[PDB]
Amino acid sequence: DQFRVGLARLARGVRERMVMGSPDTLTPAKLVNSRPLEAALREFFSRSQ
Amino acid sequence: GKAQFGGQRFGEMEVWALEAYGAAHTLQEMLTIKSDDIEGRNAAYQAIIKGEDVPEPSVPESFRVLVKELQALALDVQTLDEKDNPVDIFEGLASK
Amino acid sequence: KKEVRKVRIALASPEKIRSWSYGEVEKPETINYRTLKPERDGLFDERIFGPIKDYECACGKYKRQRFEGKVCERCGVEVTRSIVRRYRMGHIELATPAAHIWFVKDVPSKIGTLLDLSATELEQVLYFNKYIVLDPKGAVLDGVPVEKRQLLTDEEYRELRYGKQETYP
Amino acid sequence: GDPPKKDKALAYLFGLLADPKRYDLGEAGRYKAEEKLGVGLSGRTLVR
Amino acid sequence: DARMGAEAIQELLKELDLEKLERELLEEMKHPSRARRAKARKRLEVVRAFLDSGNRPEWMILEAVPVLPPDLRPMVQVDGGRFATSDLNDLYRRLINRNNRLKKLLAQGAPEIIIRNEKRMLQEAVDAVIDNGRRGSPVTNPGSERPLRSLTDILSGKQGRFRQNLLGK
Amino acid sequence: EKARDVKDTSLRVPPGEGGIVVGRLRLRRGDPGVELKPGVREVVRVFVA
Amino acid sequence: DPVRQYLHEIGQVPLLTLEEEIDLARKVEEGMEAIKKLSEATGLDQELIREVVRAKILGTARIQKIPGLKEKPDPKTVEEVDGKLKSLPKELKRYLHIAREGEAARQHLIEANLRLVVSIAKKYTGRGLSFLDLIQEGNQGLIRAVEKFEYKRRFKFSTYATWWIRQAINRAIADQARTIRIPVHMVETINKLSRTARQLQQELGREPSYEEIAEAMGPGWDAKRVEETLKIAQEPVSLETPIGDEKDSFYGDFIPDENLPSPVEAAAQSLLSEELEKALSKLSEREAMVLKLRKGLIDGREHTLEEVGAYFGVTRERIRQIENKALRKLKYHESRTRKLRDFLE
Amino acid sequence: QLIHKDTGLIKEDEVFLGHLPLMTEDGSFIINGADRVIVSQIHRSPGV
DNA sequence: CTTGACAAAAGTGTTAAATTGTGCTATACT
DNA sequence: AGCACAATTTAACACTTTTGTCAAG
Ligand SMILES: [Zn+2]
Repeated sequence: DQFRVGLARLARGVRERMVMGSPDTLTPAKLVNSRPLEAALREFFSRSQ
Repeated sequence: GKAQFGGQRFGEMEVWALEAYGAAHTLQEMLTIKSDDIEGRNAAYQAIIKGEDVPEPSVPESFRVLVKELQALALDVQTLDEKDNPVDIFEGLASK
Repeated sequence: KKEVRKVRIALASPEKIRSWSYGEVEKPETINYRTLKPERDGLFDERIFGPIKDYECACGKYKRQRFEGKVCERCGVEVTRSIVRRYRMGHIELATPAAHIWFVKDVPSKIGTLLDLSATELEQVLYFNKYIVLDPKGAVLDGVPVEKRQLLTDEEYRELRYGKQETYP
Repeated sequence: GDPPKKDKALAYLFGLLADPKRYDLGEAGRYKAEEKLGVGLSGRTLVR
Repeated sequence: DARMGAEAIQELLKELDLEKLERELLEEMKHPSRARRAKARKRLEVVRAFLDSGNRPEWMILEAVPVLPPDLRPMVQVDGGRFATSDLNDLYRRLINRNNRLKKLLAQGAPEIIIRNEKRMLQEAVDAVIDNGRRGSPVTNPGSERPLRSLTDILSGKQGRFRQNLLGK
Repeated sequence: EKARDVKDTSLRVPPGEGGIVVGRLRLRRGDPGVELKPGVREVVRVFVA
Repeated sequence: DPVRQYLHEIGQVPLLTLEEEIDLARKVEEGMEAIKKLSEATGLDQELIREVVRAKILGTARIQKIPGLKEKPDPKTVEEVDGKLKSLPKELKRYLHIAREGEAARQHLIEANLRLVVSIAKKYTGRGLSFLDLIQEGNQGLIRAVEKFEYKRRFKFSTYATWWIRQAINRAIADQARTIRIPVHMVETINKLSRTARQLQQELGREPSYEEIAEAMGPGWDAKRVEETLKIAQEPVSLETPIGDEKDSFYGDFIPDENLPSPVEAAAQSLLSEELEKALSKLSEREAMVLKLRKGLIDGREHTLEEVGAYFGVTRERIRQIENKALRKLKYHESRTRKLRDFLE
Repeated sequence: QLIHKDTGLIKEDEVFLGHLPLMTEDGSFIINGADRVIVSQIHRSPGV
């Protein structure tokens, strides 16, 4: 569940990163960030009741 | 807590107990010297070290924090006297 | 010196606030990112609230109990106990006057009871939704003359103020 | 909050109900609701 | 002259003659109808309170904003080198940014729309400092859903300056 | 006695607690297998049974 | 909701067609050049007459009385320059009117492009600064973009504007977002660091080490420097941060006070001063006086050598020998009583 | 895999995501060098 | 109690390095 | 994003005064 939440935030990050830079050539490496899912899972494991 | 080398919390219910007994100076020490009062606890420890009876405290010092906090809310807090006159609990401090 | 047998609470006038004030905090910093000293006009500033060290000013010119109460000529730090930072209060002079949210939001709203304004309409005024009429100046709206205390939205304000026009493409 | 646009209404209310991603009704809920109301359901969505 | 906001309210409150309203509400009070009577009563109660208090109603609209001493809202590093600070510091800070931004925007000659918006943000900032969360969503530190704790929250609550730190220790 | 430079920060076992030393752990930075948070040189941990 | 309020408020004022845009820009520039020509007329500065005209435009009495309690007097320095500009022939007059109209055009242009700014600020969230703050910084950047714009270049104003709004919002993150003040340079530095770290974390499949990230940063970058910048980058912690599942505890009230003397410490200092005072009294009067002149036991300051020699009328060397002797006598009596052998920490 | 609809550009390319904690044999995880456990939650089943 | 001779410590005035603050960029973009 | 330049702070450094001490009176 939390994984898919973080995945949604990552989806939004991807969506923000498309409309700028060079829409012609972009590798998925530049399009994707670790922190949304990383911090989602981190938050769930450390914090959640 | 113990880990912090802490003192025991004296609750409101315990205050009610002391009041029910009618012990004024015990409750006074609890509320001033033995808890947060700076000059009170200092002069007290001094007195016991020198073998005196501990003096009478003045300012709990959390109450002064309460006063200045109330003033931060733009509420004028005046501590008066027997005859309706200003008594400054901050001694030459915030007087300006 | 004297006993305190009485404690009162009242509204502090702006003048009283300024009287309490040792100075205004202009700059919204806390401390320098490295030196960790209070910033010039910042919230933790010593030039108003007092020194971090007892009798020691910021620059370190006047160093002792010998000098007392004398303001240092560079930092402007008063030589005194470092405890005054708990007592001495600052202030922020506001450009446009604002309302204390207590007398607004309180269950029997006080300013609303005084001026005879409902919580709703007063909420609309204070948060700048609808203008209110202090001086009508013989103005009229929809056949009925506008009087004091009356609330108008942006449209009607602009209408009775700047006039009414129609643009046709 | 936003002006009553038609396409905004379409997209929003598609994301509210008909969206399989945004709206996922439990497989157990799918099954149970299917065997309670006396009907059947294609997907996990309230509407299609 | 139709003004929107705390300025206008302040002006009305200053214009108020409490003696006029005193006599007038006293007369309004003996009206046979019960509703009008009781309403006039509560109104006259606030009015009389202001009368024998000596306090002026316009004080409820704040010009100068009192700033709490640094040691009361401390900022200090701990073991590990990392810092720590009160929420009141951040609240005060944001109030300062908005107040200064508006301060330079007024002198700028900026249009009425921007001025109005920043002024509204200023009211909500002052209120966020006084009592946070009562009006609209509580202002929280970015990335955290934990509401910032204001002066009102310092005084009241089970953990308030009274219950936790005063009536018990 | 020369007033000297550095002061003593040493870790001393809390009151009410005491025992024998079994485990010894030293993680120093600039050494393999360990990444320590910024600003911190080394962490030293002691097991006491 | 304030956001709804402002968004609707700017929703009221419509957009501007190319005609309107060009015309407004034209009228603005005409206004400015009119101000310059008026500067050649009465011989006063541009911003002077400009701010006067504004004072006649964007409000009557409200521009003067509250940009702080003190600026330029209403009946005096405003009205006299007003009346001085009033007393000119026809051309300078029509140029006065033109200037005013220019100012108004500036205002409207600002509004439509406030809609623009709202879009841009909508792009920038996540900051460490709230939405409306972003909007307002962007709006100032907008007034800025309006001022320096040139329509003669035949470019749509939107682009030039966008750059300025963006830079203004970045000025916001630099000047605002962190509780502690971190100036622009290290902000950009930290940003580059984090960005690169993300990149090579994507490449390597794991987080880097200070060495490899420093090498990836280019020349002048080592482990200590990236560690230091990262040490600056970290934010303070809220004192009200909850501790444990308990609702009765904060983080801040677990912080001790080392600034304030403990009762044991005050008593310690007291006993030290007293015992030292009594251990001093067995000395000769002069040597004791000299010692307490050296220590700061009198005025708190430190009286050197020559000063003591000047006060007692003797040479400084004598003072030196005196204090040494005193020290050793105290060595004896203290070697006896062992009252002051403590306080050695 | 990343694609372009209009271009027909196919750049597939692998990527990273993050770090995922693994459950031990006893059934507990380890977070920041501390053994922790995730308790099962009880709510009402989906459906109507 | 004294004096003169000396270097180490603490001062005092001009400079270099790095440090911080401010402004600017133009396909269009609301 | 990032650079460039002005204004500014720090640390840099070269030569001065006194402050502490040594030795011998
Ligand atoms: Zn000073």
